[PDB]
Order: sequence, then structure tokens, then C-alpha cells
Amino acid sequence: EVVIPKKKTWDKVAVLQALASTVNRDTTAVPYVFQDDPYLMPASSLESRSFLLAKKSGENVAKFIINSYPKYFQKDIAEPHIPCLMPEYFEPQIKDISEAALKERIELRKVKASVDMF
Amino acid sequence: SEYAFRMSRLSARLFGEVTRPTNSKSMKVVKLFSELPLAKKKETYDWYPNHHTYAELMQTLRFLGLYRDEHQDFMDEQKRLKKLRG
Amino acid sequence: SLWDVEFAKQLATVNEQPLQNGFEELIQWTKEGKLWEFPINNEAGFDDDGSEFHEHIFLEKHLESFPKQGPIRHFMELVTCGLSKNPYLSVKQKVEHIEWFRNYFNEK
Amino acid sequence: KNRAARVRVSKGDKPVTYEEAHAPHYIAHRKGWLSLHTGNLDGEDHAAERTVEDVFLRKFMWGTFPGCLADQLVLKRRGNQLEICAVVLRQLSPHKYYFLVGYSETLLSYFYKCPVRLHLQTVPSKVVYKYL
Amino acid sequence: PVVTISDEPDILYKRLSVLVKGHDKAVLDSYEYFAVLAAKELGISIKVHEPPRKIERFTLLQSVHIYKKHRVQYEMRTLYRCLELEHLTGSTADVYLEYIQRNLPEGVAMEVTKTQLEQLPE
Amino acid sequence: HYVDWRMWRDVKRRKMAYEYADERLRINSLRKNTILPKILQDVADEEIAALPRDSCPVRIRNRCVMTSRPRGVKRRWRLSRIVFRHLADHGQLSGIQRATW
Amino acid sequence: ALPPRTEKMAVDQDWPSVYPVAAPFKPSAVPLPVRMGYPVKKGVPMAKEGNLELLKIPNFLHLTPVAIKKHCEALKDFCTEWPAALDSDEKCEKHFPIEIDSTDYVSSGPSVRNPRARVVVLRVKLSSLNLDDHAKKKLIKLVGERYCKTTDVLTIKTDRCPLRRQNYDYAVYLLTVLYHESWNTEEWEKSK
RNA sequence: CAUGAGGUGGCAAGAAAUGGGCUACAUUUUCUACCCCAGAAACGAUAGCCCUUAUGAAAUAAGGGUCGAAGGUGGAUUUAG
Repeated sequence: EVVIPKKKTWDKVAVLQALASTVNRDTTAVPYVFQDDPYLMPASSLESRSFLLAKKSGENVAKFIINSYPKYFQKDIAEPHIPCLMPEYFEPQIKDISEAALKERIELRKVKASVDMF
Repeated sequence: SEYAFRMSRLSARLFGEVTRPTNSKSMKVVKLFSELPLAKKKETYDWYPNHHTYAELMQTLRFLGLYRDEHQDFMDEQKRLKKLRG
Repeated sequence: SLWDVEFAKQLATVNEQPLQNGFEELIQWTKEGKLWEFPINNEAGFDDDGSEFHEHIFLEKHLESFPKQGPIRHFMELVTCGLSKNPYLSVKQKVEHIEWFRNYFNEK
Repeated sequence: KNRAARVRVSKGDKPVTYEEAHAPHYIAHRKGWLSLHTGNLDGEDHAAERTVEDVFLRKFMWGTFPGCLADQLVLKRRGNQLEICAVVLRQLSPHKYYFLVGYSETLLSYFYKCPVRLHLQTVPSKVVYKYL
Repeated sequence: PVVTISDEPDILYKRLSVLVKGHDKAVLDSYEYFAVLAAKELGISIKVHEPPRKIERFTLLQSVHIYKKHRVQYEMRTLYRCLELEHLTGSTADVYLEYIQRNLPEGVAMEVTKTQLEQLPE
Repeated sequence: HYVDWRMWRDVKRRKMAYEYADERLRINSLRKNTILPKILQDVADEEIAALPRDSCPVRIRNRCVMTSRPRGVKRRWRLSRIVFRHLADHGQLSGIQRATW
Repeated sequence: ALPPRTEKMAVDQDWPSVYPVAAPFKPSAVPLPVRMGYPVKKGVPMAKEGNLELLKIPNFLHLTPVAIKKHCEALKDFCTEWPAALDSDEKCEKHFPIEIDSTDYVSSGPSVRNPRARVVVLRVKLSSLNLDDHAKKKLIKLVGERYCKTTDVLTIKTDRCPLRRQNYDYAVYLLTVLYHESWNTEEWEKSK
């Protein structure tokens, strides 16, 4: 007789959650968003907020430049396809006066453009 | 013998290769259709980087000022002096 | 519609918290899809529309038998065996190649 | 004479680090590799575009971190985590460092389509291994 | 700690053999000690093996224009460590292989994992 | 924005051969089978002879990925001799040693 | 700068708490003055705080024996145990006859496309199939090139279809249709 | 309006000389089996011409056929171990 067990199935997340439970918080270490250099260390809450807003600034920096020039990032190498790594298009691709263009401009949230072509 | 030839034919029909007796001058065709060509190879059509995204993205980002390319700075100063005297 | 998706956005913003750990960086990378599906099978995605083992190698249904004693039929056997030995092309390219041959043979 | 990666001796006043002090015949007898990618190992297919991406990233980092990277970079590549480790000096302003860190982070993320991590190390002055 | 005991009996991997192959013997045997300790406290019999290294050697010219007689020879040190494994479960294979490939080292690593799942004839 | 006009000509060869790759395969199989009548292969001979002479993969020269140099390229990195020497001697490329044995 | 955590930290602290992830060195975080390099003739190995070679090292600091122990205290949930299939190879062969080969080749980079990683090959034992006499004669005559004489192992390879699961399907399909055609008696068997 | 760019077609032939290799001028050799206990001779083109094949759009390479050159171990000098 073989007592063959049934395979318990998970997601991709529970192993890393158990890993976080293994690593509870470090009482001597700073939050991991900041770097680990003593010179790059924020000393005050205001300095930490300034560093965080600088990081968010640089993030939307590249968001603006990449959405401004989507042709230089169309070559995908990663498999599977990653739409949130794919750049976003904000210009209306539908030019004729149509309900499809209205839905496209509504999804792009262009208020004056939608009102004008309505 | 004949039994051996028809065992070869039966094995060919069972496994999926060519059943009837055919020479190497069409086994070339079945191998050609068995492989991708040397022009469909991923290394063949992606040997070169396209270089347009690279060079034009760096052109744009330098002229944005988020990139500093010393080679282009050198030729900019040199050609400034060239338009100054030449 | 717009209210429920905007409520989802607002719920995400108000349950959005600092990363505070590298394992949580990997957590959000898995959630977004940045990090690889894990463990790998070398075949993330890559379904080929559920072809399932007969469309790739058994091409009688796309062979569409002519008089089978003909050299056209023998050449079709050769091409069918070659497309069966192909692992790189899919069934769609295999069949489209087959009806390219059918079209050219009908032209001649 | 061999002139591959050997800095010459001028008279004794030339600050120089371990990396460009050591010659190419000590390439892993003493030095090690600056870029760890598994492409150049015996069974692999994509090492050529690994290398062109390596030279792209090194020149990109030298051009977008202007005059602050002390010596050359540590380019590691494990799975799909590309890691750029830097040895940058302590002369600019930390908001500018964090700005360029995020900028390089998500630029390389959307260019190489992988999680790219900038790990910085700040140093006061360019380290000197010997004087040549 | 979500578990989700779902439906179907085990896929029964016998001999999952892990070929860990790199440029660096110290990385290989540190990873060996790591994985052997891990499987030791897991309770699965892990065994070690050393396939002989292969060195890919080749020759290039040294000068740009002339002097074929003076050449630089380069080599790749490709070093195998076989970590063969028997008698481990499918779910345990998922979790152990999970942690092994997550803490896989850098460019000095490849790991070819050979699974022999058994099954019944039909 | 390329290395040179030769490498631009080569990448034109790569692209336009890759897109005129399929029909050349089909009727090159129609060449090198011995099943069909000779004139029914001859009509095919004129149509491949009319297929353009820059998509035939006989013009494909494996030049270097980094700088245009025809002869002296190692395929595994698509690198020329001395550019490979450059990178492997600064040690920006892993695994390569100096072969002493 | 600041007085670093290297001397701020003390003894009896949790290294799994300090380093969760595989990370490069960070000598300020490391409480260890690691010296690297070929020293100069009248000098020492060069110091800890700025070492490009210590950053180049693969850095197995995040995996210390107590971290393996506590981490697998966390992972001990994700496992069942084996039945009494025994260490005996003939016992497990009797319990579960066929043996199928289906592996993976893990790269490191942008793409996970290693085509050869779909290779599949099935080994089965005639002494465990148990139901072939002139069928085993016909079977050998069908597959002559395999089935070496010393061990009764039949090895059928598939590399003809792109997906690993339909490669397994090809393997089991060839097993069952070779079996059925071996048991299908043909009319020209007697004129051998 | 060029010394830049693109397309198509040709250029790589010896009255001669020379550097370096390869094969020989055979008897410790040649052919065959064997891979070193036999049998039989009692020589030498990887050149020329023809056929076929490989690859290629379009032949250089390979095999077979054909042929049966000059050549009789090379002066002065010299190479390498």
C-alpha cells in the first residue's frame, strides 16, 4: 500500500511572507527604502521626507520622459509580456469624429478634448 | 530483406518520418522543413543592435542634460573652434 | 464602472505603505510581474493556443488528401514530415505554409 | 612590450587603485571580474547581447553620474535582478544622488525590461592602493 | 501561512539531480555546504559528486596589424558540482528548489535540475 | 547613427533577408527535391532568379557587434579580436582567464 | 558622515534581521573589518570601507547557519512525506514502472527561453511491463536502435514538439501505440 | 556637385623569379587483411580532362573515373632540436 499524499498548492507569495516572518523588523536598522550609506543617511524626519520626495520626483521624471519618447522602449525582451513595464500612450490615436474616439479620450481623461469633439 | 524493409516502413509510419522509400536528395527537403532556415535564426536577425534607440536616446537625453557625453562635448568645442577660424 | 475602479485606486493608495524590506521589494515585484514566476519551468506563458500534440505532427486534416499515388502527394508527405519535425514553428505557420503550397500548386 | 591594461610608472606621484593597478595577467589570480553574468559559461546563447548591454550600462553610468564614480562599476546579473553597484564619491548633494538613483533605476528598468537595483556606496576620496 | 491542500496525489520525483556549474570552486562548495545543511535539516538524503571541469581555450592575435607569431591565449574555467538527490516529494521539491534557485549566486552559477518523476503506465 | 555605411548595409541585409526568408526556403526545397518535372522546376528557377539579390543569405557577413570589422570576429560574443582583448583585459567580462597551462 | 552601525551594533543580534536578501557587501552594514587583496611589500591587505573586490565577491553573508535553521523552521510547513516505497530500486520499480525524463535549464537574464529544455525521454522496463512474448519480439524488431542487451530498458526520445507537456504526451502515446502495434498480429509474420 | 551615397557588371593572368609548407624520388618501400608473428609486388600529382555529389541565386570543396608527368635523396649556403 502506497500512502501517496495530495500536493498542497500555493501562490508565488506565501514563501516570501514566511520569509518576512523569519525576518521580523531590525531594531537597529533603518527602513529599507533609504540606502545603507552613512553619508546617504537621513538624520531627521524632514531630511527623510526630502529624500523620499526626491526619489518620487526622479520616478515621475523618467515616467514623463519615457511617455514623451515611447519609441525608444518598444523593444520588449522580457518574457512574459509586462504591460506595466510597457510605456503608456496618452495621445488620442483615433482622429476621425467617432464614438470610439470619444471612449478613447474619456479613457485618456482629456476633458477639453472630449468636450470639443462631443 | 523484404521483411526488414517493411519493418523499416512500419517504424517510419509509426514514428512519423517518411514512409515510402525516398533518397537523400529529398531527405534534404525533409530536413530543410525540419529546421528553421539560417535567415530565421534569432541570432542572425538580432546579431546587430539596432543602434537607433541607443544613439538617438542618448542624443535626446544629453540634450535634456541628464546625460554628459565627453566625446560629444569634445567635438562640440573642437567644431566651435573650427567655425571660429576655418 | 468609474466609481468602483476609482474606489479600487483609492483603497490601493490608502493601503499603500513603505517598502521597508527587500523581501517586500520582491513581493511587490512578483505582484506587478517584474520578477519571474517562480519556480521556473522554462515555459512561462508560451501556450500555443492549446495545440496539444496532434496539431503539430499529425497534418492529415490540413493535408486534405489529393490522389495519394501522385508525386504531389508524395511531396506533401515530405513537407508534412518536415513540419512534424519542426519544433520552432507553430501549427498556424505550419498550416499557412501548407496552404501556400496548395495555392501555388493550384496556380500551376 | 605589453600595454594592455597596465598603468605605467611616471616617477612616483600617480594615485591608482587596485583595479587599474593590477595587470590583465592577474585577471582572476588577483583581481576578479567586474561583471558577473552567466552568459560566458559553456552552455548559454545570449552572451553577445549580455556584453553589449554591459558596455551600454557602463558608459551610461559614467555619463549620467558625472565626475562622481570613483572607479569602475560592479555589474552583477542574477536571474532577472540586474544589480548596479557603485562606489560614488561624497561631493554632490544627497537629494541629487537620490534623484539620479531613481532616474537610473527606472530608466534601466524600462530599457532592459528587468528589475534593476542601484546599490550605492559613498566614499570621501578616491582610494589609493599605491603611487606610480 | 496558507497551505491549500487541494486535490490530487503526488507527482513523485525520485532523483532530482542538481548540476551547479560555474567559474569559482569556492562559490560551488559554499553553495554545496549551504544546500547540504538545508537538506540535512529538511530530512532529505542529499549526495555530492564532482564531475571534472572543462576548460574552453582559444587563441587571438596580440597586435593590431602584423605579428601572428605573438598571440594571446584565453580560457574559460567551467567547473561542475553534481548534487544528486533522491527520495523527495513533489511539494517538497517545489519548496526546496524554490529556495535553492532564489538564493542561487550571481553569474558564477547555472543549475540544471534533472527531475525523474515516476508515474504509472497507461 | 551607425558605425559605418557597411554595417548599415549589413543590417539592411539582415532585416530584408529575414522578411524575404520564407519563400526562398519553400522554393529552395523545390530546388533540392527530386520529385517534380524539370520545366516545373525551371519556372521556379526564373522566379528565384527574380527574387532580389540582397535577401539571399550568402551576402550575410558576421561583422562585429561593436565596431565594423569583417574578418577576425568570434561568434560567441560577436566581438572582434582586439575589442574582445580590450574588454577581457580590463576584466569587464567574466570567466575569461589568460590561458597558462 | 556619521559614526557607522558597524560599531553601533553589539553582540547577540539577529543577522537574518540584518540581511534578509542577497545584497552586495555594504561594509558599513557589515560588522567585520574584511581585508581584501594582494598587499604591497611592506603593507597589509587593503581595508574594508571601499573595496570594489569585496563588492565583486558573491557575498554569502545573508545565509548563515542560524538563518538556514530559522528560515526552514518557517519552510517546514510546505512539505508532505513519502510512503513506504522503500529505498530498494526494484521495489520502487515494481510499485511505479515507467521513468520519464523532463528537465529545465535555468538561465539568468531577460528571457527564460531555453528551447532544448523541452527535451523529454521515457525509459521503461519489459520485466515490469510483464505482458510481451512474441509482442516483445515484435517490439524489439520495431525499436531496434534502442534497447541495449545488458539492461532491459527501453528509451524513447522526443524533441519534436515545442511544449514539455505535449512532449510527455508524445512519450506516453508512443508507449501505448508501440504496445498496441506489437500486440497487433500481422499477416506476414510467419514468412520471417 | 564630391574626394561623399546608391545600383549593375568586371578586377585575383603568367616570357619569369623568390620565401614557407605538403607530397615524393621507394626495400625500414608499396597494396590488402590485421591494426604490427601473413600474402603479394619489386616507384610518384592533394597536378590536367570527364562524370557525380555538397553548399550556394549563380562552382570552391568532396568522391569516383581518367591519366601514368618531371623525378634517381639535391652543390655553395642554411634551419631546428
